Amino acid sequence: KPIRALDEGDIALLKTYGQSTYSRQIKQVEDDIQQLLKKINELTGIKESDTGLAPPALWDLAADKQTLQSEQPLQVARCTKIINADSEDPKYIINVKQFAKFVVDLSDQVAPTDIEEGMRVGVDRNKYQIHIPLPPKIDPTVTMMQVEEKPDVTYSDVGGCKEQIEKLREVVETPLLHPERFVNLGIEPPKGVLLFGPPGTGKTLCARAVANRTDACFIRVIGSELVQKYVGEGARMVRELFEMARTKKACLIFFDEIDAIGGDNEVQRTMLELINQLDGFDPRGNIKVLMATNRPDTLDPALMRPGRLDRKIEFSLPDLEGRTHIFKIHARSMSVERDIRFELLARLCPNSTGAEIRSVCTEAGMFAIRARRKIATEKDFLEAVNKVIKS
Amino acid sequence: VIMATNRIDILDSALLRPGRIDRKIEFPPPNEEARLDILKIHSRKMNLTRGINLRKIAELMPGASGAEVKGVCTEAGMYALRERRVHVTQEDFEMAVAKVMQKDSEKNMSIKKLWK
Amino acid sequence: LQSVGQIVGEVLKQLTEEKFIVKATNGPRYVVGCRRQLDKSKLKPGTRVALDMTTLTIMRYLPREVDPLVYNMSHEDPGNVSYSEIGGLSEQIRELREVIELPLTNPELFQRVGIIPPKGCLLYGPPGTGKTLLARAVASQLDCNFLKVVSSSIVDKYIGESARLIREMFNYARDHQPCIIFMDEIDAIGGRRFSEGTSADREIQRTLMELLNQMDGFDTLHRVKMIMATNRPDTLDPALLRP
Amino acid sequence: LREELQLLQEQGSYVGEVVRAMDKKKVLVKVHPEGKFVVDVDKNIDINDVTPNCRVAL
Amino acid sequence: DLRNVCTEAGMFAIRADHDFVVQEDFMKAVRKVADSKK
Amino acid sequence: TKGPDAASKLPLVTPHTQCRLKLLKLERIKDYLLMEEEFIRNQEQMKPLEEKQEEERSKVDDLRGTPMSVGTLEEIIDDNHAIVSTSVGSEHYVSILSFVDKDLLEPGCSVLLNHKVHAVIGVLMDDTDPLVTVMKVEKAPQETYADIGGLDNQIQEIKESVELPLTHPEYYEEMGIKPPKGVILYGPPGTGKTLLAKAVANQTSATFLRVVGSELIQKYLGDGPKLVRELFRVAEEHAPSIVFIDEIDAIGTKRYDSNSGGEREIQRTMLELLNQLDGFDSRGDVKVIMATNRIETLDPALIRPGRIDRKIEFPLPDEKTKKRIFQIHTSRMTLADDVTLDDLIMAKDDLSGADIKAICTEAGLMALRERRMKVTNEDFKKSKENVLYKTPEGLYL
Amino acid sequence: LVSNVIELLDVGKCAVIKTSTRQTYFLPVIGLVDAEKLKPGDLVGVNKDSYLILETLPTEYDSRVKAMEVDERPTEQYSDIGGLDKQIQELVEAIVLPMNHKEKFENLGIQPPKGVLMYGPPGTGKTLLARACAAQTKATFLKLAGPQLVQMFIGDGAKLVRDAFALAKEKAPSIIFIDELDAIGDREVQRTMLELLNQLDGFQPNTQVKVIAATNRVDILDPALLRSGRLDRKI
Amino acid sequence: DVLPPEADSSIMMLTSDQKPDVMYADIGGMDIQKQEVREAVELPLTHFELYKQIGIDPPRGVLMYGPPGCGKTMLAKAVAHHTTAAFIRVVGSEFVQKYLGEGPRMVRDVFRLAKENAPAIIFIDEIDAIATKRFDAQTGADREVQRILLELLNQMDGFDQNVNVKVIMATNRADTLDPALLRPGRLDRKIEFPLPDRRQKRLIFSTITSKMNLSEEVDLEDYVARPDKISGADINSICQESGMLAVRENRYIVLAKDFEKAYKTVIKKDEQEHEFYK
Ligand SMILES: Nc1ncnc2c1ncn2[C@@H]1O[C@H](COP(=O)(O)OP(=O)(O)OP(=O)(O)O)[C@@H](O)[C@H]1O
Ligand SMILES: Nc1ncnc2c1ncn2[C@@H]1O[C@H](COP(=O)(O)OP(=O)(O)O)[C@@H](O)[C@H]1O
Ligand SMILES: Nc1ncnc2c1ncn2[C@@H]1O[C@H](COP(=O)(O)OP(=O)(O)O)[C@@H](O)[C@H]1O
Ligand SMILES: Nc1ncnc2c1ncn2[C@@H]1O[C@H](COP(=O)(O)OP(=O)(O)O)[C@@H](O)[C@H]1O
Ligand SMILES: Nc1ncnc2c1ncn2[C@@H]1O[C@H](COP(=O)(O)OP(=O)(O)O)[C@@H](O)[C@H]1O
Ligand SMILES: [Mg+2]
Ligand SMILES: [Mg+2]
Repeated sequence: KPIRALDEGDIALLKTYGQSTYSRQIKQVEDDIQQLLKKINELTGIKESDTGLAPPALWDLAADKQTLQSEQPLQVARCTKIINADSEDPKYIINVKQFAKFVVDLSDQVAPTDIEEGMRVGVDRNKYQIHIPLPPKIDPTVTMMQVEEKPDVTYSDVGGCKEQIEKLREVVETPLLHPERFVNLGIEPPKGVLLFGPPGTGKTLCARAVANRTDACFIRVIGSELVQKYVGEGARMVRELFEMARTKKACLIFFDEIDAIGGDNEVQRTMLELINQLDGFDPRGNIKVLMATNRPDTLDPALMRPGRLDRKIEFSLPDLEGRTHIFKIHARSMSVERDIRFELLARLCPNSTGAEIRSVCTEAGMFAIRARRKIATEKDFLEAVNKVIKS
Repeated sequence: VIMATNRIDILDSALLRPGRIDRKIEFPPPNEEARLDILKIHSRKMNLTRGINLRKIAELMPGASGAEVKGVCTEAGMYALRERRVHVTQEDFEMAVAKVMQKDSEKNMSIKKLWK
Repeated sequence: LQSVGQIVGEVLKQLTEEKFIVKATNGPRYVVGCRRQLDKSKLKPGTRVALDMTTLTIMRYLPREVDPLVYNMSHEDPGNVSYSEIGGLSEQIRELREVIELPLTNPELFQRVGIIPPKGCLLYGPPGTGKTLLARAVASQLDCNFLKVVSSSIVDKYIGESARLIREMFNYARDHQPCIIFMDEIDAIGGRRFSEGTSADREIQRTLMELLNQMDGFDTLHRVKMIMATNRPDTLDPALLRP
Repeated sequence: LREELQLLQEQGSYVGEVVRAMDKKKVLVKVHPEGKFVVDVDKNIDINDVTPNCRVAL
Repeated sequence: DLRNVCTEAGMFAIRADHDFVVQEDFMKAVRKVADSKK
Repeated sequence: TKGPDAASKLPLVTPHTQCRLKLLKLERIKDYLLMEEEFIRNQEQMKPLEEKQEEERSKVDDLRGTPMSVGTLEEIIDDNHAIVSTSVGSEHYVSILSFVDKDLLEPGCSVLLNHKVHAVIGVLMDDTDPLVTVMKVEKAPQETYADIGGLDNQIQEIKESVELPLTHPEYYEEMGIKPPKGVILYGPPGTGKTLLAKAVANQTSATFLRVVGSELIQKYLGDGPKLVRELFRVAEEHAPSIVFIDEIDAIGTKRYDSNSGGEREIQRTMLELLNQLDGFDSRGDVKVIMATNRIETLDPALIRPGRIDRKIEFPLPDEKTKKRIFQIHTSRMTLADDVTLDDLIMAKDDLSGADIKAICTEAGLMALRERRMKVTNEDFKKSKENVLYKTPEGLYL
Repeated sequence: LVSNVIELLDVGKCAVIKTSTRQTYFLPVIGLVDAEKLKPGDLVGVNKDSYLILETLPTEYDSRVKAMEVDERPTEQYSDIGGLDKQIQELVEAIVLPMNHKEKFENLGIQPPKGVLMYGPPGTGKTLLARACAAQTKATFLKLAGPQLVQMFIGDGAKLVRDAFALAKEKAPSIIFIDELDAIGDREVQRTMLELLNQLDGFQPNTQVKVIAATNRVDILDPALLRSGRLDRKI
Repeated sequence: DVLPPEADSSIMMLTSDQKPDVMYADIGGMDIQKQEVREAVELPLTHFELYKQIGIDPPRGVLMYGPPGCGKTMLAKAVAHHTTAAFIRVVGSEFVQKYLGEGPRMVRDVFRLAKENAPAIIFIDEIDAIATKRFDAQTGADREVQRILLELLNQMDGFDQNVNVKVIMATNRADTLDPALLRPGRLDRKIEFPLPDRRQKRLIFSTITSKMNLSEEVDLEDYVARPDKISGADINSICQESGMLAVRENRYIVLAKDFEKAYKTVIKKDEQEHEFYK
């Protein structure tokens, strides 16, 4: 049926007649409400942003003028090849970030022995002379580095990797704590090991546990960290980490998620720096390298060559005894009853990674909280494993 | 907001979702009265002859889109132009309909006779 | 020492007899004038030019920038191979000599005959039969610009780069007349058009269309004479196979 | 003509998006692509009219 | 392939340490080239 | 750190029939709005407070000069010089003047620099580039948990994830479980994901940061990860906070070997987002909520149990949820008594919450077509197929 | 200021350069340096203000050529490899014996062999034998891997292998090495073996830098490659 | 100072020196094809009053389709020569760009350049490169190609119409073109360029042998009368090959012998077909 467009009279009658007698004042009042909100928002002000002004009597404004008129700023740059200086070619090509690159000669206050490739250097504006080397410094607060000297996870907190942890024992415990046997067997201790396995299997955690029990400090090197913002000088950063490992009596250098690094210009500079710090560094040292990746083959072929990485270790998904053991180790830190059939739960979660099991325990706690009970029951674990497992 | 397309079936389901796109208006090919109306619109500026029956021309266009109707008007005009006239006759519209609607059929009868 | 260097850029338009719109490379565009003694009739749109760094006026035109791939494919020495070193191709080598050499030695002969000099020809046969050597001998004997190309080497994963490389190839050819485009293994490009719809072969169709346009399209070819070799003549597209 | 000639010799003013008027004298404004500056406001412009995310000329 | 015949005949020429070529050298060269062709 | 944000006005809707109870309530609201306006107007009418320090402030400003360019303190050196990167990206070894609060200098804080001879001359803790400022919710959405029909399990899970920890969290460390850092909503489109996000942002007590997902991507190199970093820095800075990243599949797709610089930058932005999500402790009071329709196309590292444990499923509404949704969306309507509404709910279809809302709107339109507003059952009957556009009959019977 | 010389143009040579300030520049006169070698890509220090070439500096790197450290000392005395005595003697007479007596090759009026084809089971130690060869010939050692070249799409020949030989010319003597059979849809490998043939042909003839191809089977054989020149010897 | 509206346009036009030298006279035959192309590409631009009088919109857009080597690109060349209009020549494969969103941008730019100029003609040869029938693209590249096609459609007959911008599009496979592109209002006339028939063969032979030297009483009419499916490209070939044979035999005036050898050479069509197929 040809449906008629509502006429002006029709609009006018729809606006009235079938209306509440309070439409007018209600709508008007709500409009003034919104208008008053906008007025308050526009006139409430912003408040002074509090620039970083130190408390008075701390200021040396006279000496501030002295510095501002005498002391000069220096641009910083990534120094590159020495052009084979030999004191007749003191110039180096230097890279001032996104700005250009320049060949520049030193200042008289610095000596060439204090300048080498790859370091940050402060250069003047007028002639771009490197006025002072600026080491990138090393500090646990910056980057994300070892940040650990004695990890809190022992062999107790790792379960279901019995053959796995036994092979790791072979790798690290026998050379570090029993050097004499490989001394009188005339065999070089293992030079490198790769702990390759699916994510959440426990690679990181097993490495941390063995670090705690090997009386050596654990090193945490997140790959995406130096793929992201902390890239470039990362070569000198790991250079310093390895040097402090030399100063340290024994470091357990493990590069977390090396899938992010092993798979390359500064990346190649980095792993050739580890070529200098495993091949160049003596194979006898107590700072053994630990490799763990989600993608095994991703590691560059020049890395696992014999005389750089002796072993490769497969972290498989936990078995039935393994799954019940991780369930126990995760529910120890939880408020549950003492008659939880952990074997039942381990059976109910086949081919489940360790992270899935920790999430199952967390969900069981969540279900217990849902009923506002301080103690989780077996029923909560059953529904939690019904939730997480089976996706 | 208004959007147009010839292939609604391939649009993302999250875009066709009501609340984001309500009133999915369909523009079907015009029926005979609509074709007649389109003809009378697009021949408005033309110099028609007495005795033109646009209803027959509309009937001569089974399932012809509106753009094809305007094209038929244009082609009849061009047929008038070719003879250097200013009037359009019924035969002009018939030949324009034949020319515009001309389309390749299944030449092979045997393939065409697969189905009963 | 007294020199100062110059900006480079491409002329975009001829606003008037003097004012030229010029776009500096990877930079802003300007309206600039030209040096007093210069061939303004040569400053076509797209002509790479040099700009004084301070006054920004047309200092000197430049040859069109050549693609690095086209550069590499162009400056491979043919090795001046002679005609004796072919053996037993007498009739075919005579035919190729005709169809390529003769328009490049006596064009007036073709013109007075009453025909257009030929655009090019195909040499098909089993591999190792000397098509590359025969084309190389033609190029060496002509002592002209030679563009040795293998059709498998122009296809690219990037969608529009293969046809673009064909465009740069023929642009160089037109810029460096007389030139010989030797596109070996042409079946890797002109391998017939079908509507199955796989992405790779569809881009192959697009590249074939670009090649057809560049060889017998709107813009006619003068003195480029292109040689194409393949082992599978039958699979070539009919449009490419057309005269 | 002379006043136009004089005004044509003065440099063009950068445009910028005011992040927020920090203080009754300073304004935090981002100008593409030089960066973000904290400018001051001259005699003519009153601060209260400067609202965040409005285009200004420096 | 014929060029290969000549080249590997030259190759044969140093197997028995000649500064030249002989007919049997050519013949065994084309033999080996033909076997490589099979 | 400072506190949360997103102030909203009163729910009202205690009545909704305009029976003057709405009028007394809105009158109280408007009267108090007038009170606020009068108070602040009269305060600024008489508020003499200025100068005081002046000459010391005058000379420190003279040292500061004009303009002062803000920069990001990338690194610090011995406590007279530091490394600061200008917003262009070039970084310089500059001096730190005496009057700057050495406690405030921390890598990342925006530092005021002298225009000529760059030098640290002040610290800005509220840089908050306009993009991340816009991404912050100021006026909370008007929807509420009363507006959501069905989704009882979904509301319950989302409250356990992003309300219970912010309110009394004693149960969580009583049971030894960490609070769920991050939850993700998924399901077919128009099922109630964005609606649940609005509802959470309404009954909230934390900074709510709404994100489009595709908003994080930026043209200039390094702007994407920088924006993600600034967004999460604001989230921590205004803790407790909720970061809602709608349409996470705009960036959360499968990671693959990047070739083009743009694809590399997208991968870098996602890597920065994932690293940031790892960065803050789950004990921390910043929670993230992401919604998507194509859950299967997400990166299986964004949904790792160590990163995003919870996964709230939004199935197409059942018959009882359909009737709850219909009750909600027909509440304002002046339905005639003949309408049953059960015929539409019966019809085995894929009616969503959005589909039900559209059916109601179309029914209202059809009632307007007949000049009425009482909306009979026939209007719903025609509206159902008017909105629902588009198994061969007797196969499965 | 360092600039990447984009190319040299004839005028008697003028160069267009791309300075590190993302800026192109035309130079009517090529600075204060000679102008013969001047490779189109040779990094030079151009003047900061007047933009002319004061000096040339050695090339920085070419992506993978620095991504590959290029070992010089592989540390083998033929005492490490065992059981391939006929194979190792064939190795010697395949590469190093024609290398020392290239004069006796020119006396014959023939060109030396240019590559070696080698095959065996996947764990048969072709790589270590290549290292040993580079050791007794005390030459530089380049290396390419077939399973490395199957992925990495386009470029395995466009900008890696050609530049591998470029730097091999620059650091001479060297030995190029392509290990594993490799595949010696399906069109990228056509490009690979193409670039192989017309680049192991399109290069220097003196063959001061050699090539060795170690393969995993004799089942996939391209006659354009197993022929004389490309891969002559069969180990 | 302000500049002309599209001065810094990336796509270049046809300059006076770039204009090809093919005239309508050189195109033997195709009377109806010539007339139908002129009526939409030439007559509206010179005799708009004619169309305005009848009160119809002149056809804006012609498709030239047919077997290869029948005269499509040549008719476009002749139109470009015989026009006062603003000619913009593009090929279909030229549109498909490396970067995402650059192909549609270039389509927008070419149509914008044509609009801001005088009555203009856009010629897009080999349109089947980008105007293949739209389908459910499952890859980014196919989606980009279809995006180029959609931008073409919306530019040709979109929201903001074009005035005095006639577009000529040529393809070898019309049936694979998108139906949205083959509708009146976008491609008003789809002109078929079949292989020459009898009289068309005579016309092509006469117009190609005109500059040729005399044939010395050769049965050109009989060569025409032979029933053979040969396109104008093949006639041009045949004539050219006859010239080549005359050059090789060193006789400047061809006759039935070398002409016949050329004719046999050109249309080989050697079946080489196993007879069980037949
Ligand atoms: N359970 C529900 N109760 C009431 N209304 C609902 C319900 N589910 C959905 N709606 C209605 O659906 C409309 C659109 O839903 P919403 O914006 O939440 O979509 P969504 O499921 O998040 O989908 P998408 O993100 O794919 O666009 C809301 O405005 C709301 O009115
Ligand atoms: N064998 C195991 N014993 C105890 N906990 C485990 C084990 N395997 C996995 N887990 C649990 O998995 C969680 C994360 O493991 P993680 O080490 O991050 O995996 P990945 O090896 O991928 O780094 C840890 O919290 C840990 O509790
Ligand atoms: N008459 C000939 N026919 C074929 N090949 C020859 C002839 N003369 C020499 N050759 C050899 O052909 C090689 C070049 O390969 P070629 O056969 O020309 O390429 P294609 O495989 O394309 O035919 C040269 O090494 C040369 O030795
Ligand atoms: N006789 C041998 N002496 C020493 N190493 C050997 C020997 N035979 C095999 N190998 C081992 O085989 C490996 C070489 O494998 P290879 O055949 O080069 O693989 P691919 O075929 O993929 O190149 C080396 O690691 C080497 O240690
Ligand atoms: N009618 C004709 N008259 C004269 N020559 C013709 C004719 N038709 C085709 N030709 C010849 O064929 C060629 C035309 O090719 P063309 O048909 O433009 O290719 P496409 O069909 O692929 O666009 C011209 O070089 C011309 O020599
Ligand atoms: Mg939604
Ligand atoms: Mg054509």
